[PDB]
Amino acid sequence: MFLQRPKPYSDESLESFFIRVANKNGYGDVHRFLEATKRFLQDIDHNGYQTFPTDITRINPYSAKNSSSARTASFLKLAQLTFNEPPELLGLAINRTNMKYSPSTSAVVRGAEVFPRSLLRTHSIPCCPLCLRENGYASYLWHFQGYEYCHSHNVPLITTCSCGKEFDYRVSGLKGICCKCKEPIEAACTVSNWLAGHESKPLPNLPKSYRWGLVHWWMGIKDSEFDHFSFVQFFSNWPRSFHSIIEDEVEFNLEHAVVSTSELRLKDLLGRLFFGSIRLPERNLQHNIILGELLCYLENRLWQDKGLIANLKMNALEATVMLNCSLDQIASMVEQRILKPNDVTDYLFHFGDIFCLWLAEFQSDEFNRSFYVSRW
Amino acid sequence: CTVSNWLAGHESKPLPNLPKSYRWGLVHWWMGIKDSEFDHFSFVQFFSNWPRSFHSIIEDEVEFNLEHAVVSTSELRLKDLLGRLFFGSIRLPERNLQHNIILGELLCYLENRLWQDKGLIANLKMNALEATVMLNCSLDQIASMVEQRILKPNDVTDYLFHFGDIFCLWLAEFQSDEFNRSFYVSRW
Amino acid sequence: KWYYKTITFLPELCNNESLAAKCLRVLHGFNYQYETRNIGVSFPLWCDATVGKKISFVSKNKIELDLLLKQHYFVQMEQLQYFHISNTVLVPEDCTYVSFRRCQSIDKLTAAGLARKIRRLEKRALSRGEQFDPSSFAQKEHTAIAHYHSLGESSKQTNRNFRLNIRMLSEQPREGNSIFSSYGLSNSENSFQPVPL
Amino acid sequence: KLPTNLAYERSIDPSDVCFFVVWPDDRKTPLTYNSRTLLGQMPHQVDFCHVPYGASHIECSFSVSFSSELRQPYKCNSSKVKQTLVQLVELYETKIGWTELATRYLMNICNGKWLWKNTRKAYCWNIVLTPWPWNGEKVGFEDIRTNYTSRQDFKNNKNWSAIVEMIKTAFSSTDGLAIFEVRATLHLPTNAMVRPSQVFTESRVFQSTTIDGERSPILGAFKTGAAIATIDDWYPEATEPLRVGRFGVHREDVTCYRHPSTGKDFFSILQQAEHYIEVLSANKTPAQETINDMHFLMANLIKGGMFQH
Repeated sequence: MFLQRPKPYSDESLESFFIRVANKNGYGDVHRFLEATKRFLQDIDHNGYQTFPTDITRINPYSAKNSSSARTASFLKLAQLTFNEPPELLGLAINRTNMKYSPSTSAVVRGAEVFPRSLLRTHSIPCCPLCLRENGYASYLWHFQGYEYCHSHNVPLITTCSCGKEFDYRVSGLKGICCKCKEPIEAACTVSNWLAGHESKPLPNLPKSYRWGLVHWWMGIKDSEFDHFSFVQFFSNWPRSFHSIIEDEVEFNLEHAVVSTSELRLKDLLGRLFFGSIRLPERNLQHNIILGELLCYLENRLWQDKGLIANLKMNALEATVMLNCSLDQIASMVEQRILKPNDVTDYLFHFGDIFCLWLAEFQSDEFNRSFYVSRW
Repeated sequence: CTVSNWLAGHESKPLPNLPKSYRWGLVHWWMGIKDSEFDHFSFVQFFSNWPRSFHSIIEDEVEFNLEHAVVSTSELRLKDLLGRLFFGSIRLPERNLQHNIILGELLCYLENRLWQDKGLIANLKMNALEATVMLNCSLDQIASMVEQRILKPNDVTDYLFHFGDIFCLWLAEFQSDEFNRSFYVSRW
Repeated sequence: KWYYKTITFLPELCNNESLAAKCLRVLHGFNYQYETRNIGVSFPLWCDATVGKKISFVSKNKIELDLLLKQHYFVQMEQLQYFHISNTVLVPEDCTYVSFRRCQSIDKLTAAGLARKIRRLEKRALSRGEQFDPSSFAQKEHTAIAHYHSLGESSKQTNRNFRLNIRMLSEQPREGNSIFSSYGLSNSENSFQPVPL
Repeated sequence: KLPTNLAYERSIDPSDVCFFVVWPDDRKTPLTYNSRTLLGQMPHQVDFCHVPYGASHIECSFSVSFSSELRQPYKCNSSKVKQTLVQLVELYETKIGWTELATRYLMNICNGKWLWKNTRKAYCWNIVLTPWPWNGEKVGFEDIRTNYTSRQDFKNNKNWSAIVEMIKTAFSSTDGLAIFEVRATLHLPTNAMVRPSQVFTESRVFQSTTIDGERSPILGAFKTGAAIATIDDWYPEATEPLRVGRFGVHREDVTCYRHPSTGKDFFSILQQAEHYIEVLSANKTPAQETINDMHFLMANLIKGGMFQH
């Protein structure tokens, strides 16, 4: 099976990639293309050709649960064996990972991008007619939540179909024609320029992983509705809005007190503020500004108000959430007394001892104390 | 003096640069392979004509330890096909593929010749501890890979797996934002 | 009136046939200089499995041996203790004179074998008679094959992959001054030499 | 729920396949193999079976017959469960008809699924059906590699609605029956090998029968019916079909899908049948965990077997 390569893009999905390959070879659809490549895959004695599907809505290597290894071996075989010149096929993979965010949402790698898993769309996806007729492709960005339309022309879509059903770019194809009418179909521009490298907003330049960690962390913790002036309001008043709401939360948790003064629990004070910052996903502190702000707000006020923040009652649980270790490693470090124990769910430590232990021993290559000092 | 402005960051010199958070790991690699002190003349001559005069060394290694293989041409574990230039170049100490091109070029070589010579490089019969050196794993993680059958066997230190499956399974469920295929599509 | 020595295989982690076969491969690497056809391979152990832990090449007159034993193969191999080339000991005359023949009937029992044979059988129907239908050369539908051992080598310039077989007859010590064909066995059939234990 | 006695009898029952060799002199002879007895020095068979030189093609033949034995249990201890089961099958054929299961079995007959690993390295194979009761000439399916690939492609044949309708009458009508004779032509390459079935021994001895003095390999009676029942594609997060057992067993990769922790095995689904006659007496039925469980239950009563404690 010899094929004809399409032009490689950096804003490309995989479904549209197979639609490109099917519609320059001469296939009327992609179902017959997928039948033909499965016949070619059993033609070459591959040990996993049984699970390679016939439908296009779950071609991706995260949809399968049992043969993702055979999935990516099939993608290596289609990359190295069946094109006249191999296009950018392996880089457009859409996978799962080892990595995971905080508190309980796991992560996925698309090229180099690291997204979470829960807010990944599993439903029908809209698109724009101008990037589908003038360009022709269909970007991978259309099924990430918080994105509506394109980079330049900036028109409002027809997202839902115009009778009550739902138009999809992978059901009827990339021809933009529905099956009832037979015709082809400023903070919004800020998120579309945000996703264009045209960064015109006081939220500065940013890498991808910590970007998506913060956006998904806000949309998962705060549980708000959808508006573009809303997320220009959250991120164009730094550092006023987040400092104001954490002062409101610390007044709310210091006014309402169920536990005693000697038994102040950390989670009952900062459960909605302290958890989801550290493993989002990794140990970078350049543009991961939430750890810089939180660690500075903890650093300038250790023993303020007769030692209130440094002396907190801990059940020795969240340490294994945040020290990047396991419980057996905790037991092996306690039995050699590297820190004073003044069981897993029993109270043994305080916040200041774990804080000094992080400042002393468990610093990684970048995640340390001296990369956020001049940011106040 | 070329090593002296290789440790300072003087970015006007013909020796191909790197970030200097890992030049000491490069020094440790050069002292570990040659089993001597950190030479300078052979260091510059080794990196003089990148990538001409080390890929010959890695291929002559994978052919040299196959001309005199102990057991046979099969049933052979992966060391004595890549034992010394493979186990001593991976962790230097962090594996960001933008800096450790020593890892990356041999791994691109062990990406593009898997299914040559009737699948020689594919079925290298190997154990489960290798994943904690290869697949960024622990042993209980591999046990959860085995009994739930994402990773299908054929004892912890016993030879039960193959290289092609454990490193294509790397491109499915263990790829991080550090150890990533996307850097190596414009080099070869 | 000549002698044997034991290249012993002792790494204590090895398969035996797959080292012995490439020892015979580099024996065939020798004797392209010209056809000095004077070597016997002489596997001194032969069980009902496991081609022996030894190999025992023979030479003729003490100097052609070390033209054979410097066969560009152990010089970069014997830096460490893996094999042991025994040092040129005149023979103790208490052994047994056994044979080593490649028999070519293990190789021609397979269905590919009689496929080649029937397609040869009217490749040379050029002594023109009445052609048969090949619908009656049905194979040996029950066969009791004896013991054998197989050595996995390949062709000398082409990429043709056969194997070669070894048996252990015992027969008639005194015969001639012991030439053979090229790589080492005793299926010459002009002088079928026993080469001892 | 689950009395002392409960047992069903199977609806589909196939027979042995027989292999023959056709010559250019326009005849056909049985296919024979050979053992070789491995001796020691001074026992285990090894069987080989290859296509003879100068032949033309292999013809395989068997016969399958669909019946109506699923509509009532062969045994039942109590007159409380049988009422539930007979109206379960009646509401299933009233609401959501017999055409999905019938097409999904007839696809596995018509493409050569019962040629287990015998169509790898093969040029073209052609399947001919002779149905009963029938009026007309035979039902041909030609060159299944490059002419028949999907469910829409079978339906564009002349004789397909009649075949699926006589299977529907067999599964529906009490005291009803359909019988198909199947023979399939394989054009294998020169000296290609043949893979029949193998006897259970705890190497590589074939299953055989005597056809007029010559022994021949068969490829099974129970094996070839485990290839018409590879229709299980309804388990949670499905990708690849299965033999319709009760515990979703995928053979080679040892693990079983549909473990009773997930609740998608036959007994956890069967013990909730009053919920299925609850939902199928309404006016809309969801195709995600209610149609996909009635399909599994009806495919698992056609298999048969005793559902006891």
